[PDB]
Amino acid sequence: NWSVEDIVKGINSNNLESQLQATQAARKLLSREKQPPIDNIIRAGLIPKFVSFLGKTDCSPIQFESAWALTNIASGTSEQTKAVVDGGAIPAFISLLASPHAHISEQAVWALGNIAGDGSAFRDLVIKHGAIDPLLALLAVPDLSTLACGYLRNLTWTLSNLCRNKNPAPPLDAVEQILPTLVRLLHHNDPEVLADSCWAISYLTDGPNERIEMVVKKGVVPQLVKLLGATELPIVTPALRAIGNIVTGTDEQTQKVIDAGALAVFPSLLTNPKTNIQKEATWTMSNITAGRQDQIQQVVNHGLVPFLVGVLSKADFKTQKEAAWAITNYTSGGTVEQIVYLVHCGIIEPLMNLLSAKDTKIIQVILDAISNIFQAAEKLGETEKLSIMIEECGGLDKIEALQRHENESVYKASLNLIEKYF
Amino acid sequence: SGKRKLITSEEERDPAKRGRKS
Repeated sequence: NWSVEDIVKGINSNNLESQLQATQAARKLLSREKQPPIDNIIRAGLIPKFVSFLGKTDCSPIQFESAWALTNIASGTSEQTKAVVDGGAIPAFISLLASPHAHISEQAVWALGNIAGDGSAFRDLVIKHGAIDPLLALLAVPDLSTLACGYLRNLTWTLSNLCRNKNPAPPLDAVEQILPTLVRLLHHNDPEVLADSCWAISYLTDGPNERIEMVVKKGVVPQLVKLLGATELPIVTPALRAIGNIVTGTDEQTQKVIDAGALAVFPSLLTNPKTNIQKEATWTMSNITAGRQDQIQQVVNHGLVPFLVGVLSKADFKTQKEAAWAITNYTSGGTVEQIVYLVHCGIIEPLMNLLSAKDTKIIQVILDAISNIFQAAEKLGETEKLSIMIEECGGLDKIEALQRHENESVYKASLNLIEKYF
Repeated sequence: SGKRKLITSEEERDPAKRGRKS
């Protein structure tokens, strides 16, 4: 490649063709895989010149080369992205969204995605400069299938970055403006478009329940459930995240997920070979079992209690923690008959085995579940049968030893259990 | 009251930015 000093000499020549050759040389240097010299390019003072080249309508090659060079600077650290914004790039890129040249409008989409992807402040600044209307205009075609694949994938990714990040979440009016286009992308048949649309929906549903409501009222839950069954892990992962976020909301929002048939996919998700899928599927189950008794009953009817026994018995420890929460929520909210059923499915032994975990939070969760199950047994007059079960599979020794445990809540709750039922 | 919203850390999240290599 060229040296930075030679690039600087060409860019400072005031000869447009020399500037174009040098900008292309910078693009190629910034495109190399190992440590592109972003900081050297910034320190040479080239960003303002690249931003001025974005405006050269009569020289579309230098618009493209500078757009690509700035895209790659903005793909770096926050300080590097800030150098691009400080150079005036945001309005210049928004102006290029109108370019008659698809490869230039695409590169402007890409650069704005990196700028907005830096964090909430630059996301909101891109929105304030008016990026959403011209971005959405690029997708205002009757059938997305007429657009080139790579172009559509870059637009979907940039829109997903306008949905991303919190503190604050994106402006409500901006979300309302984007959502109809995002729902169209969520029904497109390209796996990368589907994955990034699913990620965008997942960001929009991670937050207060009013944000969940805005998404669920667009009718996306059935499509998310379809995507939960996809064979591509890059689609299943964000589809499950979005479903998981939705069931953190109201009981009615959770019911939409159940009504769409989500629970029928969970035998597969709760045994998926990818640890993170098992983990987030068990997290999802734990928020469903925090639901109404009729929602717990659907978990039962779908045969999922054995699957929860299974993940509590053997899984990565983070998944086992989510399983313990699922059991504590189930026993907190469930009917006596639902809790009897949980014991008949075999929960006691794997619950007791996890009391050996060197993790204070999961111990507290498990002791809470045990107390809830004892309260069910009191209503049936069967606390003795339960005490026997817990002792025979080694649980009494562990609870007895947790009396001498450091944490406050642990030794309290464990003392209580022994005093009342042992 | 038992709902638990998503918690993530920085290492589990994947980058929001993408450079163009070719």
